[PDB]
Amino acid sequence: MKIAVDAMGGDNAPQAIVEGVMLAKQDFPDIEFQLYGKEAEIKKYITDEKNITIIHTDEKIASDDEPVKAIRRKKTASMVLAAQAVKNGEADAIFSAGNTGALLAAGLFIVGRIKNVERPGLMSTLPVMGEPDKGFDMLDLGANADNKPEHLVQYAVLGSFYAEKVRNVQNPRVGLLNNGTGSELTKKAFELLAADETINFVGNVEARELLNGVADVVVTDGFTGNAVLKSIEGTAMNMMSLLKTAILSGALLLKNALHGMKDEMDYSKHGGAVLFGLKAPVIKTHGATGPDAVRYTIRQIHTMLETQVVPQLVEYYE
Amino acid sequence: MKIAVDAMGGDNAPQAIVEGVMLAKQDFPDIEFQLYGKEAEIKKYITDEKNITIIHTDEKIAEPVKAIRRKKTASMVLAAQAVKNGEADAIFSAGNTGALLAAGLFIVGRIKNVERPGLMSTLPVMGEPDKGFDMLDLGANADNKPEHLVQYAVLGSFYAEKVRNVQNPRVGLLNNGTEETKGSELTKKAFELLAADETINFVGNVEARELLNGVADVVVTDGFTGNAVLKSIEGTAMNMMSLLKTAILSGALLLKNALHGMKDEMDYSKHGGAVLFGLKAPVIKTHGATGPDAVRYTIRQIHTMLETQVVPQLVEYY
Repeated sequence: MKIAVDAMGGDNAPQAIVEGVMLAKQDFPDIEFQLYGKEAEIKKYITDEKNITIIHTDEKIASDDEPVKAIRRKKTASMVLAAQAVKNGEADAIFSAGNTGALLAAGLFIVGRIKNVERPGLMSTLPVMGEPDKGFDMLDLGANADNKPEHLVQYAVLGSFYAEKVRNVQNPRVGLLNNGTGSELTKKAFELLAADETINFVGNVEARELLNGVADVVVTDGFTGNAVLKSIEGTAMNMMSLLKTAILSGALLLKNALHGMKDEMDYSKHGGAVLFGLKAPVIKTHGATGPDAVRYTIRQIHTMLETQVVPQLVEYYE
Repeated sequence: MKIAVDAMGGDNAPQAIVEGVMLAKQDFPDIEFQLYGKEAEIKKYITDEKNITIIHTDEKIAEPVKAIRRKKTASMVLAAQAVKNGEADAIFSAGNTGALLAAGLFIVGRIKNVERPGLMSTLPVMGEPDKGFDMLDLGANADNKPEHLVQYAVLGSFYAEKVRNVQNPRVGLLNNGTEETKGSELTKKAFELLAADETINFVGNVEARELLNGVADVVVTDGFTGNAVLKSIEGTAMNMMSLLKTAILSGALLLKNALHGMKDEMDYSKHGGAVLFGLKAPVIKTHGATGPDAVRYTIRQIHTMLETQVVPQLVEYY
């Protein structure tokens, strides 16, 4: 087991990335990590050198170079090197808390997509209210800005594989995000999904209930998925802000309420966003990650590697 | 000024609808109301008979379009028909959204040269109870063209400027990022069209995470995305509220004040119902769970639309 790590991506990188690896080393004593970045800045945070190699580079993907030209031209950016390592068979998986668009490009043009999957999907395990050991997979969360009916069908297939093999959800319920109990897209996707007996399709799901466990896998196009996810996050943060302001004004019940709301909404506990439908595990850790979300990303990677979920996808399609 | 009222639509109808009209008659003693529905039910809640006509029918809408061209006697259709016939200036209903959408489109009719009417609501801005932002389409349509979003920007600007007194209203395009480039096929072309239109204060791309924070006065989107965004916001807000409600019911006062303040920030029906906008007369959808308050705010909104002549100014424009 070997993981290539973009050490330079993230608001708190390289510190948060390295420290998150330090913690994950304790979870997983035999994983070897390759840390791609400027070694001087990385070394400052290394606490134990075992199963660590540093690959030095002074290049990193900028805020903001355009993603496909940066991937094709900045050949030594830390993220590019990490992805190339995976492509080469030098590593088994890559994660970055860096720019999402760049990682998508690296995923498409360096890691490669599984043949017969035209459009990989950005997928996260999201919150089920009251259920800390449950979640639901939703995709596409933003790999694509346009989708066709056939993409959403393969999202159901991809999402089900992950929910079942990685999260142990047997015969997972697949719902289609729609505008009632739809568009030309969702109309056609519904018909294809209802016709496939190998998918446990549960019909249309409503955005109002997404956080209440209506399906194990929710399928949508990348534009709607992006807008829904960020709508959920923006509303949650705005509700939490209201509490913070009252707290910053008996106060203990209110601090506990805020803490509990943060916990319910803390879905990076389940890992990062999988760029799923690619030839190896590639994860987008959220950009404001500290060490914990890095550590949860590595746990998710460990599970994907140990369950061989990507190689099974490959033999399924390829 | 005559308003046609669907007395039968809504959870709490007709109690809540007539109680709403009773209050509105005190705000506006010279508006005449026609209350469509069965009179034995309607009369029970009349508390002053001045300026109230009842049009009896025992039929009410339980398929939208089919049930509209068929049930010529249903309370909603009669009310919608009356404004068509020129017997009433405006119509509202707390009944089914689809049927009111059908009734608005097919009976009231669209302003000529507006392609698709857009469902529009003034939505919250955090910390600012005298401010809002108009968003459309929130679900009249499940598919849209780039040119429809240009119209939505104009319609929204007229409403924000003439009805809500917002000068030179900022128009934002809901998009998947801030860059011009950046977007689905629909939003790439809409961005270009909106930036060329000299009628509008186009402010560029707005992101869904920040919608509640006053980033624009008018936010423009397709009906599928707008429905998903709106319902995502509501579903998230209600879930946060449930977390507080469970804490309360288990310093308890600081919690119920927090819950109450949260409900107040999200209580956007105080600005009126959802406008079926781009139609030939004011037609508004009052929320299904309405009491007398949201009916009364609906009446105030139509009073303002009529007084400001917003529909006439949109005909002129087109």
